[PDB]
Amino acid sequence: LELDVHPVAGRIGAEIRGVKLSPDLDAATVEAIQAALVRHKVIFFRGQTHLDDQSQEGFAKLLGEPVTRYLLQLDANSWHTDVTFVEAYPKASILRSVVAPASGGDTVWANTAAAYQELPEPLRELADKLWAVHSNYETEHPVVRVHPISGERALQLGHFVKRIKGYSLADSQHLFAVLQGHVTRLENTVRWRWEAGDVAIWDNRATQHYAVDDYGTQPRIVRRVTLAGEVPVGVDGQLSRTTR
Amino acid sequence: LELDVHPVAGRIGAEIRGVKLSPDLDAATVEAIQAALVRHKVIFFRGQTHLDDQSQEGFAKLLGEPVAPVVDGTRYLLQLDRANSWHTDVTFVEAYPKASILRSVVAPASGGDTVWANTAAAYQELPEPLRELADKLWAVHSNEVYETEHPVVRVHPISGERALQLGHFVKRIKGYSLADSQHLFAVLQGHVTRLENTVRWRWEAGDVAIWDNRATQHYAVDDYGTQPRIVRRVTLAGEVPVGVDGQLSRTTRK
Amino acid sequence: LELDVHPVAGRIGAEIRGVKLSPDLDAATVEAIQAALVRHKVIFFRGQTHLDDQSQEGFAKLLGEPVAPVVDGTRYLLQLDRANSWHTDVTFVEAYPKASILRSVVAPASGGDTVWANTAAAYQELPEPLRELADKLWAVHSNEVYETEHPVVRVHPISGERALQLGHFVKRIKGYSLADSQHLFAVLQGHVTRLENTVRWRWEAGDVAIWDNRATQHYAVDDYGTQPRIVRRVTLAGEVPVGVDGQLSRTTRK
Amino acid sequence: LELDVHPVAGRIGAEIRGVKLSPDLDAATVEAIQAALVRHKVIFFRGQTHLDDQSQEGFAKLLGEPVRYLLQLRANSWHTDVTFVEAYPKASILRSVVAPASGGDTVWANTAAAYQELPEPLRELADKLWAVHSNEYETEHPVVRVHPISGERALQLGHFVKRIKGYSLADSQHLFAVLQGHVTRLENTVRWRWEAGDVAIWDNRATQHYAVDDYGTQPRIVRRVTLAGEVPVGVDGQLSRTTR
Repeated sequence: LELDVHPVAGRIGAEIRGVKLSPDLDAATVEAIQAALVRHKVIFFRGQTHLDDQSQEGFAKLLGEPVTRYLLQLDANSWHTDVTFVEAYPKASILRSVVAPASGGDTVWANTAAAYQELPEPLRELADKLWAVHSNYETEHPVVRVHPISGERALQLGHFVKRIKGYSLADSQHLFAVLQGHVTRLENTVRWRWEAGDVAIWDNRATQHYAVDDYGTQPRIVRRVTLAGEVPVGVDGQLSRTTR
Repeated sequence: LELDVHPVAGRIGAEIRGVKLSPDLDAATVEAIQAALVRHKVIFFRGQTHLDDQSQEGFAKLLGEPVAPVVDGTRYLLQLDRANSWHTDVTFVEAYPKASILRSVVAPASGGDTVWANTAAAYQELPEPLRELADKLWAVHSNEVYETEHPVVRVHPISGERALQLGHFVKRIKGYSLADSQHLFAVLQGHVTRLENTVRWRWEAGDVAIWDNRATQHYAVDDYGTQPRIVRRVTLAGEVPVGVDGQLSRTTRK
Repeated sequence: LELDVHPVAGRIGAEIRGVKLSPDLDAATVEAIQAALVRHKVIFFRGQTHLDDQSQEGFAKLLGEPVAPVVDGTRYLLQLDRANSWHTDVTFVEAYPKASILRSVVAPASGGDTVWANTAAAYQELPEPLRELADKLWAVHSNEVYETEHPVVRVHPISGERALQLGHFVKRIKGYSLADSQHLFAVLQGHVTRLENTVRWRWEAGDVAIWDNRATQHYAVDDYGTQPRIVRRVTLAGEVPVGVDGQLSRTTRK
Repeated sequence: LELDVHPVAGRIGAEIRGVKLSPDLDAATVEAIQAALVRHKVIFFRGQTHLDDQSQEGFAKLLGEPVRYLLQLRANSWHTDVTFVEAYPKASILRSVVAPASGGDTVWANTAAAYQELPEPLRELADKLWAVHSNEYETEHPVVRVHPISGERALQLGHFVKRIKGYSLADSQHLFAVLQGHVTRLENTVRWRWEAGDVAIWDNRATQHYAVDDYGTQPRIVRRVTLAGEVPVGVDGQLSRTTR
């Protein structure tokens, strides 16, 4: 099954046309959506005007287990992967624009698997050995996660990182600045300008995102379903572990 | 005259609809365009499929004086066929351009974007003591062989808005050690490129952008691989910058 | 009264010879020691082999009011037997110590040094616009619970010299993003620890140092492994810092 | 032969007593001086007031080949000597002729100890880095040199480094900042206060140094002989190479 997929930026993001999202999508459509999500890291559906609160939730249950029963309304300008201070953080979110500012209000995502790939090989080999502590709860995650479906390595960082384990504070900051800098390099990101009825889904195992705060008092209301994720595995097979 | 103007991001960038760019635009149109440009810092016109190389150049001349290997059949049009680094144009010279008019000829199907940053918004958001420090700094800008000394804060000649004048041609902040110069540059430049002070544009063939080089930096995203990307540009001559205390930039080397 | 004073480094530190420290020092001697301390920021007395726990404490009371597990047979003496990180003492509180008197009891045969930095010299060497910025900054100090807000520039209550108040208890500079706070800290702290503003002392048993905590930071070098190192300290109570515009530090969490 | 050696700081520097330096020192004394130099990285001889200019040079020829050879000497910046050339000096012999009454110190850092204290994943990365050194002559040196006598690995950095080969400018700055910051960590250094007639000898393969500029116009006069060094060898046995 080939969806009508239109890549947005060169290294991340794709709009999918010709699909009306709903709890009744057939199994091939869902699988092609999951494939497009792994490949493109964030995917977009425009004009989902029919998709009410109940129908977003039931569509979401097709893609994983949610963490109306699960639909949250949000009425975050710092780069982060979702809830990484816990051990088995979300694998994905499904996010629908309900009220969109006439100007401003964008969201940006970064492709943390492309960020990992572009490091020189000695620097990839360092990153493969690093562990960081993430805090709001404190959890230790490998800096490099091996994705459980695609096997792609991705950098696991963002603003919940409190420090890189086994380094002085100064060295931790330098190493984080280098690796996080590759994440948010413009070439690894896609920025989306929302219209009401847009839906984005991203793979939280291989992205970070950032909500641009440039819209002043213009109202902005989005509704989110989050899907439950797995314990990260590092390159040498070790798993993340909550410590506090 | 009120053009049909649609802001793109909340602090920079606006698309103008209903205007077919050409050498024959009337005075009110040209003046409303010049006003939108100062206000929004970079403006966009889509669907300019009629606008060829001669017509782009003639349109340009309505906005200022084009600056002199050019596209055949023109005197000022440059073709660009990579610049993924934030900068204001040609700031290693003293009176660097005030604007460019850039047309998309061939646009990658994915990738290829250009991002602009509002250096006036970036200056305004600094805490007061930091604005006061920025008001005093001078930097040396270089193409490395030209070196020019500009104030870090330029008072815009039309709007009087103050804007940070930094970007990749900055060689160092005059009067500081190297380490101090890098930290201070990193602070001020980081406000320029903060997402909130930027707009990103995804080009389609026939798009034209015009930006105020006195109050922006830009960056071309190199994420498109071997997909052909071809744009053509006319640059307009600008003035010698004036700093907050009235002093002027000055070239110091060749 | 002129003491036998011998500068150690160009910009900080002096050994004073011909003085046996004790609780019985006359007023002229004590006054000349206090002036030496203000002037040189840390002073050194070697060969104080007669100076035991009680007599260190009695000598200390001639300089100020010691601040309240102490060494047995004393009220205020603290034994240290590691802090290899630049700091001014106890700056997470409001009226932090003005001085410490530190005696070497057991000194490693190799390693074990202490280094002090002159934060008054560090302030004076900054370019004027940067001193003007520092004169306006405030920082939050924390023990990692007490949080206190101090001006970055303290006007010394005896000499009037301005000095940077920073070091490892700084949590952040008030009014700035985190990245900006980091850069600004790094610049100003970097002038503090520039080698030319420091003096390093290699201890022998019976050495005593006294330093002016209002105008220094210090760092104990941890290069001596398991060689025993034992020093004993009396700390003297300080005043509430006053900034350049006369405002006072203030505790904000206790 | 055991010389009378008194270590100065915990991890570098030793004063050697009871030796009058001259061109006539015997083979056992020379060899025990060479061994002390390798072990402690910089060594000091005080009270060498007999030692004039010709005598300094003749003493130096016992340690290696000078590059007729005494230079009279501001360099307040951390560096290893002449690293912009391929076979930079292995050592210098420096005598204080006039010494400021206060100020005028020199500091040395042990780049072998600085390498060893890095966490193992970071040593493994440093083992793979090359840097370009320039007198703006440009030479490419491994960031880690294997010492040709002791086999100790040492960081080869300092102010002559223009960039770390293969990295963007930002990454090069960060990685240099981490590795050079270990070099200049106080624990890895020794600061010497000079008296007229003091002689220092340092192993320029495993140190950097810095002349403190805190003495104003007090006259300071030092005289130096420099000894020829070998082409550096990296951990995988590759040799440095001049490129410009």
